[PDB]
Amino acid sequence: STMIGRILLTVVVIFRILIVAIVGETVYDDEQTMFVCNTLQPGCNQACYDRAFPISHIRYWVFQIIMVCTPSLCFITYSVHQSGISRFYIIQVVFRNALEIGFLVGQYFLYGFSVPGLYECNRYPCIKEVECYVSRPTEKTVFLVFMFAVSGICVVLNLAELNHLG
Amino acid sequence: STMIGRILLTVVVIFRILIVAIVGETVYDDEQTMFVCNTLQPGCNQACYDRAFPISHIRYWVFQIIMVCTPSLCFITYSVHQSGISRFYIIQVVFRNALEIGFLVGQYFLYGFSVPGLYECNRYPCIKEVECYVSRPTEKTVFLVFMFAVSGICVVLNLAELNHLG
Amino acid sequence: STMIGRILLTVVVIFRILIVAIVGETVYDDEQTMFVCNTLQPGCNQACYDRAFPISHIRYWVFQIIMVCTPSLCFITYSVHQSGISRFYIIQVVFRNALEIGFLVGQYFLYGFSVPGLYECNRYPCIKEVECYVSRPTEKTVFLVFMFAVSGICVVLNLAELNHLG
Amino acid sequence: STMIGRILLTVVVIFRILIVAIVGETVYDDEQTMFVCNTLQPGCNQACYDRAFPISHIRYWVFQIIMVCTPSLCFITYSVHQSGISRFYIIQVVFRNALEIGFLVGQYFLYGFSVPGLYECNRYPCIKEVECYVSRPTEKTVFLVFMFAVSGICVVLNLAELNHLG
Amino acid sequence: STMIGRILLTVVVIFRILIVAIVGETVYDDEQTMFVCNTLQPGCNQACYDRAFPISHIRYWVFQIIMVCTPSLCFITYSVHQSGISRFYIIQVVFRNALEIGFLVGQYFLYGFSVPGLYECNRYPCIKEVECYVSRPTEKTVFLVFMFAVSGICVVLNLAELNHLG
Amino acid sequence: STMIGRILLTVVVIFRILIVAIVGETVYDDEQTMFVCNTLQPGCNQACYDRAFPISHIRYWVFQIIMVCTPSLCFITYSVHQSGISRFYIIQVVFRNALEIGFLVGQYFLYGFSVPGLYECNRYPCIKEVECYVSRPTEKTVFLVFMFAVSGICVVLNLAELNHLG
Amino acid sequence: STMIGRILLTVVVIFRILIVAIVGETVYDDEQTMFVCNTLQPGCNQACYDRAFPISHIRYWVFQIIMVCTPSLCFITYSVHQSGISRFYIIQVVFRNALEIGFLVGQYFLYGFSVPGLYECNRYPCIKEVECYVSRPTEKTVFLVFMFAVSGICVVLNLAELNHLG
Amino acid sequence: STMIGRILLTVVVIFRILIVAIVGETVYDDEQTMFVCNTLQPGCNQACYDRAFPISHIRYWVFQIIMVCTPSLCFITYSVHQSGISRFYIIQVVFRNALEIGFLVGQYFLYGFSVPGLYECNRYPCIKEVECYVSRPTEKTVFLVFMFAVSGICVVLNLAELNHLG
Amino acid sequence: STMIGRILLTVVVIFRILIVAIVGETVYDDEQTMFVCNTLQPGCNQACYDRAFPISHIRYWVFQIIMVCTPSLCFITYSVHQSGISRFYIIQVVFRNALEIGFLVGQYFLYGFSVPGLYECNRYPCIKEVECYVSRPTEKTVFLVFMFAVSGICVVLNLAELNHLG
Amino acid sequence: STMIGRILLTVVVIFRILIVAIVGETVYDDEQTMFVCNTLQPGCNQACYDRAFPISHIRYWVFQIIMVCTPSLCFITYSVHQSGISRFYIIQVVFRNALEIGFLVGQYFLYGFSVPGLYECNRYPCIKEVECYVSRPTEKTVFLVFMFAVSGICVVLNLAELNHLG
Amino acid sequence: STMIGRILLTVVVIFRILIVAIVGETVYDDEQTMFVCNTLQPGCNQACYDRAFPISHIRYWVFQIIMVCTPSLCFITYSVHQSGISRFYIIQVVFRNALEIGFLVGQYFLYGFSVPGLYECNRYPCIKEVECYVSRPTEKTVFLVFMFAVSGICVVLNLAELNHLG
Amino acid sequence: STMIGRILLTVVVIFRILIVAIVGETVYDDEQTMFVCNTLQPGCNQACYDRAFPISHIRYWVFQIIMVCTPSLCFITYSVHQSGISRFYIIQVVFRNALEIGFLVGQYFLYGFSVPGLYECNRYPCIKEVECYVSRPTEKTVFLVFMFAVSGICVVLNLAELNHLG
Repeated sequence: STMIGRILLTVVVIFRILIVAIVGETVYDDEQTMFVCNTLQPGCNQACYDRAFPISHIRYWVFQIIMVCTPSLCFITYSVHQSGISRFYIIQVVFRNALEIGFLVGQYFLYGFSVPGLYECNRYPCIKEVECYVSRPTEKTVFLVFMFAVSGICVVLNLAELNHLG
Repeated sequence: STMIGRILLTVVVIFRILIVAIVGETVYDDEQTMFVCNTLQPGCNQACYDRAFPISHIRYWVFQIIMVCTPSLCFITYSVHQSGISRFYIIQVVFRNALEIGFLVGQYFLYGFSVPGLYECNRYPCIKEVECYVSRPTEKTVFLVFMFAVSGICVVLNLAELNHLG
Repeated sequence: STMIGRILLTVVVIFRILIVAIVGETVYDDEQTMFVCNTLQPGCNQACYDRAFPISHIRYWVFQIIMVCTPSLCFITYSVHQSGISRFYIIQVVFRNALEIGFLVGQYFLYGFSVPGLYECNRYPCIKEVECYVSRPTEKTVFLVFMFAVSGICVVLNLAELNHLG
Repeated sequence: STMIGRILLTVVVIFRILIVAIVGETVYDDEQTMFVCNTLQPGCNQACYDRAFPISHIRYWVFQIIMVCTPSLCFITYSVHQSGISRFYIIQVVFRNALEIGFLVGQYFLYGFSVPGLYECNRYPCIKEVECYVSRPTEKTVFLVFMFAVSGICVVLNLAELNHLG
Repeated sequence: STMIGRILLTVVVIFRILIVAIVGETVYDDEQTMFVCNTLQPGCNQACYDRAFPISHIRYWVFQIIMVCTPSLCFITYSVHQSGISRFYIIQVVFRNALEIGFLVGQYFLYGFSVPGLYECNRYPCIKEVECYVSRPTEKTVFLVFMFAVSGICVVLNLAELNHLG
Repeated sequence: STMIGRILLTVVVIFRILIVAIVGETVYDDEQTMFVCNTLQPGCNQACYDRAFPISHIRYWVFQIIMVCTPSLCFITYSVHQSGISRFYIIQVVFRNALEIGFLVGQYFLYGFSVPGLYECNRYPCIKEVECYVSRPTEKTVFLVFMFAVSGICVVLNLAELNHLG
Repeated sequence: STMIGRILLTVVVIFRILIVAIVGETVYDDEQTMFVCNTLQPGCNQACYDRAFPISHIRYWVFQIIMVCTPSLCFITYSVHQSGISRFYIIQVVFRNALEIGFLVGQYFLYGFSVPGLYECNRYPCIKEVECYVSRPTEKTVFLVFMFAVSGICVVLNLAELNHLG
Repeated sequence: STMIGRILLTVVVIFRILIVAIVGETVYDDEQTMFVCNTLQPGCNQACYDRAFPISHIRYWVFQIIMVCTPSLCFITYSVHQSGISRFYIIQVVFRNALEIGFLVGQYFLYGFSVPGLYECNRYPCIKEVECYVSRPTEKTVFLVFMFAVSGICVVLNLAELNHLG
Repeated sequence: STMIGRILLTVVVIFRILIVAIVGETVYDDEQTMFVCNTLQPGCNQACYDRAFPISHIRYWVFQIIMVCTPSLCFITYSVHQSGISRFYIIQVVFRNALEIGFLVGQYFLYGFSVPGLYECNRYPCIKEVECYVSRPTEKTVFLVFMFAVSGICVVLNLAELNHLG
Repeated sequence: STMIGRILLTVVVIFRILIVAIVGETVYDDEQTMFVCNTLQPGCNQACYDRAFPISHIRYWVFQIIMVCTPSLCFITYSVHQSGISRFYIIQVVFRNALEIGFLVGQYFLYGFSVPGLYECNRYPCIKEVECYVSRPTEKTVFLVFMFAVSGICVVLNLAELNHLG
Repeated sequence: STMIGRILLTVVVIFRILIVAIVGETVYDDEQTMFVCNTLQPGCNQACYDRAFPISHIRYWVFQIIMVCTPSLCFITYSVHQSGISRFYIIQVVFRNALEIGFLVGQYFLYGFSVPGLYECNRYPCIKEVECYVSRPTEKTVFLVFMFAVSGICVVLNLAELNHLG
Repeated sequence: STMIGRILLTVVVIFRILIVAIVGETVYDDEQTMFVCNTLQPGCNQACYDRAFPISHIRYWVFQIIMVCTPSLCFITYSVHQSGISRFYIIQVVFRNALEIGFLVGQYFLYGFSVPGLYECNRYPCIKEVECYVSRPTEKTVFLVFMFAVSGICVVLNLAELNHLG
């Protein structure tokens, strides 16, 4: 039971990297160029896009992926110099668990579970409240849900091993 | 008869990967930029494109290709650690069969066998029903039919071997 | 006489791959963006481009190149497993000959020997018949003629060897 | 305590390179194309963009990264020829410390800690003072703060080792 | 004297390949998008660009480079199978000489020694004669002259060796 | 003193190549698309851009970099065949010195030390004199000054070694 | 009672003529120029204006005014020639009564009692049903109601005198 | 019976003059400004308007009205000089009859009984056949029918008197 | 005191007629053509102009002027037929007083004492509330105040005479 | 025979005045606003309209009409002062004859007998020769022919009387 | 001396009326349509025109002309009823003097002696201060100066007569 | 000889009034709307039209006509009061002569003898010198020459009579 867990953790990590690297840069390419508002005022589209989408999903996901692979690099650099290893193993396991839970919680608090098609804006230089329209909302919602599911799997597996050793 | 089946399965898989990777990203590049509707209302083109094309074909095909190669990676990671293999072989064969049938069925239910040149839309902010026009419909239909045929071949071959061992 | 034929066949194949891979993606890049019709009707440019150019030349050529290299991959996979070879050699030679003749015949029936500068269109939503204008017609005609010549050479050489063994 | 410092310095350097190389070229891609001013005068957008953003962040960061890796290349070229090493080690450590402090100080004096959404311009050919509007200000502020933090960590670590040897 | 000639021929060939591959694709990128004519007639820009620039320089140069390297590939494939070589050497030298002289002569007859800034057009659908304007003419003339000079050097060197053996 | 000079020459050369290759292609990408003149005359923007910027900086720098590495390739090809070397060393040193001084002098005579924001034009089809406006002038001036400084360093170092041997 | 009726009839007639002649030509001046529909189809505004407003109010009112003054002109021309008058008086009274009742009934059946601000159209070349927008609807409704009231007064008065003589 | 005929002829003539003079100049005011065709070709609207409407209705009606009042002016000028009258009366009656029949016949042959909403055009510079759209067709048809009816009445009355005297 | 009152009443009436007739038609000529709102929605300008200005000032003033002159016309028609006059004088005086007070009260309730430069609109098809801008507001306010003053003078004078006779 | 000639001359003169005064100002109203040329050059429409139509027909006709009525005014002013008349009669007859022949000859030499629909122009600032398009050509030709006919009648009649007295 | 003064006063009054009535309505016709500001903000042209030109010159002049003719109408109405005249003459002279001095003083305080070509504006919705441009400034200044001169003459003459009687 | 001079003076005056009143208002109607300059700068068309045409011809001619009829009005008002006349006759003759010579001299100094088709402008806000284009130049030159000729005739005639009396 603890034997297969490692194998699947390695497989889940690689699957996630491949999905982000190959297709996600091209779902988000037209995000601001196809964002449009009903107005004749210069500068309102810029302000409303910035308030609706402060950090794009794809940037957050690349950052998370890189930061959850840092403990391994540290351990690798140490072992290369070596040429108390078990204590290092323990500590890096602890750190990886913490980092992945933090990133999942932050995703829920920043973005939620859906991307709507309409947005209501009241930022200067817009006069009163205006209505704006988003590009490709259904595809972006599907990507969000898939990523939450994969990261949950990873959290479960790492807790499994943490509680297995104790 | 069971000897050549493996050889051709390997060849079919590689052929499919090459076709998707080299040309498909560039048939679909202008999908929304050349989609147009007869209207003066801001935001109708966005809503109508999202309702006509919820998930693009090329995204679905990349995802399917990656997911049908996961059992092999698991088996490979196990065997590398090894340095009951036959039971693992049996189980992974079962899983691959199931995954490919699911993906083919889903394709039929999501997209059908053709891409029409006209689309009729009734989503807010469009006033009543409007008519919209698609880019490159004949080429997209040809790609759809070819992909269904290749995946059918793969399903047949894997069932062949499953029933051969029994 | 049969000695040099193999050497030149290998050279012809590589030459064709290089020409298609390095320059052809950029002759065809502006095909629809620089296609224009004399009209004020929304959707006519889309319909007329699709009827004039159903499958682009570059897509057809990539597909042909990949499909004529499949018998070699099958033979290679077999020989790797081996670690009646001559019968396999015979059969794959037969198949390659057939495939290349089919592709050349199809090219002649789909495209002909020239690309004209004007096109006459009568598809809905266009009112009666309209006149449209093509991008880079002379360069596209030159590419067509060159490709027919190379494929003819390959057909001749493979028949040479087929009749040599008998 | 001095053992782990080297390991983490190597890890920090690699992390910074990866973040700059993979995502930063695409946050800044639309910087001038989505910069807009309220005016009908030809040439004002150009003058105001140049005065607001003299050197782009991404250019400065690439330059800094390359220049802080020069002492290592010199030491490497010397040691390759060798096939007083400790004196060379001392001097290159001194130089790296100096270079990183200079670059951090310059960042603070050139850019500060935020990117505002509005800009006020009074350069010819603009008539009196005009108001202009920036693209993606919140994301650019986040990137600035992250980079200052990483470079601070590196400064601390290198001073640690400098004072350790003495 | 015959010793250094081979060394410099190899160097000239590599220099030419590098210049064409690294920069030439980006001098010619805006050739049709920045070509403009004084007219209100739909389709005249297309017809006039095609008549002024039938085959672009960069396409001709890539083709020439690939075709002058074919005799070497044939000789290489033969020698690999070998594992009358001197006769093959003689014949391939003859062929290379002929091919390079043909390509230089064709360049002179197709393009000349300059690219003008204005062009005068009388092709349907243009009414009578119209005036059109070219992008980046001085840079294109400089590239033309440089390429003629390099190819001349290569012709001289290969004739040198041909007459040396006799 | 002559020992370190070689090490630093190698380091300077590599630094220059990296700066040109990684960032310079993207400072100059919008050079003509963001060049604008105050006029209603077709063709004036084209003529004025060509007269203001005959050869772009980035093209000149790529060419210089490639040409200053040619003596090394010749020497390398000779030594490979070898498997009076010192005479070849002497001559190639002489040639490299000459080439780098020529390129620096030409830079000063072609471009100077600054790029202005305004340009005054009197070329046909422009009526009398018109005023035009440049993109990103401050960044381009900074790049110019940096490149002059690096090439000066290289000139000094090579003269050092030339006078050292004598 | 019959004495004042004639005086007021003369006054009502003159009041109506003055109102139509002085102001009504300028309420209706922008009727088609400010009529607008949500569409990109050429010719839909024309078809929809013609179907919504077949005969303009002001034309109908001018025609009615002229036709109800014809019996008087006939009687006047007769009496001028005279230089059974009572029989002519009787007959012309009968005719005037009939004409004014017909015109009032026709007004009710053609136009009703209000002019709405929105109009729904389904005439060729419009695709399906479209929405259009009217100019100055409230003012036009007020004018309609006033005119119905005045004509009713006139009908009552003329019947009064008809029944008075008997 | 012949007594009233003169009275009504005078009344019919005056009624016709009033209708043409007061309202008809403003039904036809936007005839060419609101005529539109589906095309991008300069000059097609002009050619198609001229072919659809060679002489406007209002011009023809003004001309007819003036020419049918010429015999009276001649008779008046004669009688003023007088200060065989019956012979002049006879001849002028004959001439008036002839003129009014000619004008009615010409109206039928030039215009017919309706004005359609669509027009089909094939005149240079239009490419093949194009579709054009007319302004206010229903109102123009109503005016046509009314004018034919009035002129018929006048013809009948004048023949009445001609046959009465004999 | 009662002698001059009649003289001034006649003078006030004539002054008012002249001011309305000569200049007011040209202050109001561009009322809707220069009314503008900040929106991209078709039909909002029409709806907002109709809600802000239901009946134009100039129409109301022409109507009032005509209706306050009706009692005089009735009295005149009676006296012409005459060829109890004092009772008719009494009654018409009463009616004129009433009519002028009603019109002044209505002006105050319909329009007030000022015309603002901004207007806030929330009528369909406008999305939420929009801001619109008026033409020539200061001149229109001046005209309003002047007209209220003149009508007040007339009211005072007519009451004077009414109370004088008693 | 000489009796009726005077009567008809008076009638012809009045007919001509009425036709010019009532309708001709409105055939020519859009002469320059609907004149269009195929070009993008500023100022070409102005130059080409001025060269095609130097003096408009309607101006020439008004001038002619006024100048042919001058002898009568002189005679009238003389006779009014009188309160050798026959000599004045003779001289004024001579002058009127001469003036009308001159004006008819000038019409033929200035305008001819038709107005074409196309015009070919080669005036600065137009580049080479351009094609332009005229408004309402058929109606203008009809007006020309009618006016020539009327003036011919007048010439004949005045010569009649001149030769009658002798 | 007092005899001619009356004659010239009558002549001056008539001259002024003719100049205002015949030409001034057409100098001012394009006042707002040719007023333009350098801005992209909706509503700024309206606000700036209203602040620069609160009451147009031509309106003020018509009003003044009508108000200075009121004393004469009162005197005329009195004298007509008459069918102490000298006292009425005295009083009306006093009133006319006062009215004309008031109007001249007001002109100086409202408009001054010139109309400039540029105007500087800072009214909402304009962002900060903007520059605007006026139509026909020189002609408007000439009209202003002429009108001041004429009114001064009238003031002088009326004071002359006032002091003459005493 | 002095008898006819008066008759012709009266005729010349009336002819001039008729020509100015009937046609000149419509040659000049599009003077600024069809004036165009080659520029993208806001406000340059306004400044250049004002500098090229400070006072329009038609305004100057109306003013001159009114001012040369003032002496007659004075004489008429005097003679009406009369109900030394010869002295008044003498003085008014003197004044008329002077006024007409002044107006002719001023015309020559203000306008000359031609109106050119091109105009060269250097007024702010135009950048350096720009080229502008005039409407209807040939017709305006013809009108100028005709008016100079008529006024010369009048000058000659009035001097004739002045010298006749002496």
